[PDB]
Amino acid sequence: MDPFASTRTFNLAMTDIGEMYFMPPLMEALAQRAPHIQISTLRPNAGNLKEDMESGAVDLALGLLPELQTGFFQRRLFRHRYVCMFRKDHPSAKSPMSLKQFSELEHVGVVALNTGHGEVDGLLERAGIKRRMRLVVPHFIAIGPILHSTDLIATVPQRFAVRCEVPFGLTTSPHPAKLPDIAINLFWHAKYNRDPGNMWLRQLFVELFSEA
Amino acid sequence: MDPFASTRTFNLAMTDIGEMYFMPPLMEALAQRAPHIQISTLRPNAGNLKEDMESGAVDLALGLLPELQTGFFQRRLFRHRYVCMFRKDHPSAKSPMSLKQFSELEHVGVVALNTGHGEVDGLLERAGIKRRMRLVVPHFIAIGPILHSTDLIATVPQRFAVRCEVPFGLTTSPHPAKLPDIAINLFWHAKYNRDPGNMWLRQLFVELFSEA
Repeated sequence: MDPFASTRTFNLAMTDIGEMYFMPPLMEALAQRAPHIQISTLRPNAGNLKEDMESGAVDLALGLLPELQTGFFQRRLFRHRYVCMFRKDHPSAKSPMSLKQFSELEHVGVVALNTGHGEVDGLLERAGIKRRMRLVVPHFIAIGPILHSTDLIATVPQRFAVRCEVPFGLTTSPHPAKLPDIAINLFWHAKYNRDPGNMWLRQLFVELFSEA
Repeated sequence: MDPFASTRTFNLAMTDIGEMYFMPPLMEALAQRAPHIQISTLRPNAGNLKEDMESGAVDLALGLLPELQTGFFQRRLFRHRYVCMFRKDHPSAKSPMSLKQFSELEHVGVVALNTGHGEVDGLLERAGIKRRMRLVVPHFIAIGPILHSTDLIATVPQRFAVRCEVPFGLTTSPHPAKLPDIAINLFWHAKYNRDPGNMWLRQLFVELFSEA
């Protein structure tokens, strides 16, 4: 039972935000504790996630994922809030940003289609908040770069924000609208509940990322 | 149109790499030249781009895009060389990297399905090059943060690399294997060659982005 030995390949399912948050420190720990195992990832959208996890082709899934209900074990890692993001020298955006200012400024939206993060557009729209979306993008990769050279502002998850704040010189403010908490859970299928390798790996996840 | 007064939505097609490189400077320009139009973007490997572009649902596409052939126009904007990338304080990694060292080190791979960045997997593999892949990922979002935290190296488009260097503490090296250059093209359908709106934006792409 000494990890350094293993030469296994784990398949991990996560969103783009996930990958960017989870992966850098997972790779650190793997380098000193199990430097011979191989990780590959993939978007939950891409497949029958359910079917893939059942037939063992996907060892673990990170994220929000409501569909994963019966036959899946679940473990809570952290809750995070939607947060308002803009560059650090933004000439007008205040912290805490007010609900009025949040209407007047120009935004970049992220569609985040079929994720938890796509709830956002609709909840705002329904609170009566029409944002001037000068830019709409399908995913998050660009927000750092865009916000950095522009006066736009984005609605973003707090753990994404904290990744982007030093690299791109941005700041955060609590979100002036009422948005739900997004809860990042870890999922495995019942069959791999007592698989030594699986347990080990998820134990690692909970150690690095569990806020308890 | 009156670019300033215009109110039009442009639908644009690009890879996550494209978004990252094109979007910031583009927004910075629309701010001054056309502050009331809305850009929306999407990926090429979704919907039916050929049919959508012909339809009018998609106004322009950027990237390699071989399938777009008749009825579609193009214009080369630039060719980027692939390059080698790793964190500034890396122990082994040296610039210029030896082909031998490139194999001794561990990599993170981007699969990047149906982009010109898919040929890499095989190009290198068919050139008789073996590389130890500790991590494999569907796209680029996490590439910068991963290299920052670890000792992995990556095979990446030079332009991605310059956008990454300073935020994530990274340096590059001419790639020590024979890889080709990769052409990024501005595309559009024949129905919209003479469209005043489409023309104007295309011309703005040519202005901001063309190596010539």
